[PDB]
Amino acid sequence: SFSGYLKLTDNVYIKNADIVEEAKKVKPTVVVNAANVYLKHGGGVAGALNKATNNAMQVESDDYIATNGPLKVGGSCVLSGHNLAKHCLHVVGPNVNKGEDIQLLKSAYENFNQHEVLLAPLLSAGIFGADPIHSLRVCVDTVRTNVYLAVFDKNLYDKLVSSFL
Ligand SMILES: COc1ccc2sc(N)nc2c1
Repeated sequence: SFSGYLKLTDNVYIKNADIVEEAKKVKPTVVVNAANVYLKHGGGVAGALNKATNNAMQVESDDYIATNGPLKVGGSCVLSGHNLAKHCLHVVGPNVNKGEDIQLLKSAYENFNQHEVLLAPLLSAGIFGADPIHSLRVCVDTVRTNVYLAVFDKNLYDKLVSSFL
């Protein structure tokens, strides 16, 4: 199963890891993508997960958007996990660099509660512009299922662990 994680709470675990390398190693039931409403996996976690699937995630996502239209900010959809996981849960956290309501981060994390165990990044962190310390706090206060958080940046990982209440 998941190895090398630091236990933060009863159900939240954290590791300094590349979520792509982590997914290829574990091949979890669910890997969470830090998606946008259009499922355009250009950069950040989305660009990295999509590149690991040789663009199969983007091809599948474009067909999903053509049929269903865009997701809502705070919403999600379950698609294939390709070579990384059984499924990919594409979750849209608010992008504060696009003026989206940070209050939607709790709604975004509520999507994780539909899955018993997930490999995930911190929602709205990185290129989404939110404070990762706040994202971790919303994660532990919202997610009740088993969430294994992969934090790419060692210095951010240390700051998250050392400041965790
Ligand atoms: C390989 O690129 C990336 C980019 C962002 C993230 S967040 C995370 N935990 N792992 C990654 C890996």
